[PDB]
Amino acid sequence: ERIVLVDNKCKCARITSRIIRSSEDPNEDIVERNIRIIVPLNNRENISDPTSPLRTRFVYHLSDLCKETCYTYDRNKCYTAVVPLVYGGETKMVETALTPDACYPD
Amino acid sequence: VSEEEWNTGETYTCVVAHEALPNRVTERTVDKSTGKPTLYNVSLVMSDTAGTCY
Amino acid sequence: IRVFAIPPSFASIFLTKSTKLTCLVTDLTTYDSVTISWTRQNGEAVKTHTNISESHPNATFSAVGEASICEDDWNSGERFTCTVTHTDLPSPLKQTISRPKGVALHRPDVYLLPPAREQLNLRESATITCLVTGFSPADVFVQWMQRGQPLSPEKYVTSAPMPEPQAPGRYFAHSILTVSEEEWNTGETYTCVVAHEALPNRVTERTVDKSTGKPTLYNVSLVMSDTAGTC
Ligand SMILES: *[C@@H]1O[C@H](CO)[C@@H](O[C@@H]2O[C@H](CO)[C@@H](O)[C@H](O)[C@H]2NC(C)=O)[C@H](O)[C@H]1NC(C)=O
Ligand SMILES: *[C@@H]1O[C@H](CO)[C@@H](O)[C@H](O)[C@H]1NC(C)=O
Ligand SMILES: *[C@@H]1O[C@H](CO)[C@@H](O)[C@H](O)[C@H]1NC(C)=O
Ligand SMILES: *[C@@H]1O[C@H](CO)[C@@H](O)[C@H](O)[C@H]1NC(C)=O
Ligand SMILES: *[C@@H]1O[C@H](CO)[C@@H](O)[C@H](O)[C@H]1NC(C)=O
Repeated sequence: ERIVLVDNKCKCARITSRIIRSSEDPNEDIVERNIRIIVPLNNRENISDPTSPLRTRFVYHLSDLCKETCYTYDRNKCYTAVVPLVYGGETKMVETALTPDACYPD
Repeated sequence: VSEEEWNTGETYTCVVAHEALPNRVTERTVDKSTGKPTLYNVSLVMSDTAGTCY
Repeated sequence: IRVFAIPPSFASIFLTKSTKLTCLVTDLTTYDSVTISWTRQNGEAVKTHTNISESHPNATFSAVGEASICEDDWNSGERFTCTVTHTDLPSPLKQTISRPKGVALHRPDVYLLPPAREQLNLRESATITCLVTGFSPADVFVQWMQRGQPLSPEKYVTSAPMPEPQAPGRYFAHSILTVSEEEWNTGETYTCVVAHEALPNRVTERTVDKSTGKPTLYNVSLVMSDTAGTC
């Protein structure tokens, strides 16, 4: 019976405007919008940049996500950044894997 | 429309037709799910599990 | 007069995009009589010693072998033998090195731990340990960074892989970096990288600062606006 209005994965939100029938008598049925949000509490400010500050503030204006300052890594998407590496004095760029679990070659 | 028909979840669209439109026609819909809500049990979970959504 | 054949470290395989074999002999008199040929499993020898570097502070002889071989050829399991004909050695010896057969591939889960609260209370130094757990093959490569600036190789010291008690196939590695507690108290981010085969693109990184390593306080300012937001 749930109608999942929004499932934005950056600003994790699961607004479900599920209708609930009231008791045995209809015509007073209640409508409820369950904004289930999972604040990460640990993700960095610029989530793709690990060296950025920590998120001490989480704005969830529901108007924007109904229709970006990304917070939570999406399952399918891979967030990564280049890293410097030194082995014998050579500084070689290479891509990283900030979410290795979902970033296997597929 | 009937009272009991609106009581159930049947959505309607009042497609209008105007000249000054990009697609030349506008469709907007509503239903009981789009109406005034009463209850909001936002769980707003707070977890140290940060990277993965849900 | 000891000569050892060094198996190809994955650091050279990936970052330099080449395979180099070094069968170096040290603590021997200089006669320049070394004839090093990296004979393969087949009769053909891929390459001989090149760029011999005798110059050292101790003035002892030092001949280093080289073998530029295909990475796929390495993965095929072909073995290579280094032979030394120096008169110091009583007889020539061949050092066969082979790519291990049937090694399982498992992701190197990288966990970065902050210095203990008590250690910071010491107000003298703080040690950050990057733990690499559950990886196969045993070979692994770890480096350290701070806000995009790699640290000196001496500042961070890593441990040789040892078997994982619960998973005999897997291994674990241990790398520790030390910094002044003021640097840690500043909140400077420290990032640890792990270069290993099992990873998708062979490199993963994790970072930690004062505010995320078992922090005492969670300062949240959660704000929601336009709760209704019908659409
Ligand atoms: C900081 O956030 C910005 C977006 O707000 C991003 O910066 C760019 O992200 C793209 C995405 O692939 C990269 O190709 C660019 O290289 C990034 N910019 C620069 C200057 O490198 C990114 O999420 C964060 N920036 C960095 C450097 O990680
Ligand atoms: C919302 O209220 C109902 C009772 O009408 C209750 O059963 C439910 O647990 C509440 N939601 C919460 C606590 O998230
Ligand atoms: C919100 O309330 C409904 C009752 O209609 C309940 O079924 C639902 O589980 C509640 N939300 C959560 C997250 O439990
Ligand atoms: C606690 O939170 C409030 C408001 O969110 C803020 O004003 C205050 O500075 C915070 N205190 C600490 C110690 O973070
Ligand atoms: C804590 O959060 C509040 C509200 O965002 C902010 O004003 C304050 O500066 C923060 N303090 C710290 C130490 O992060």
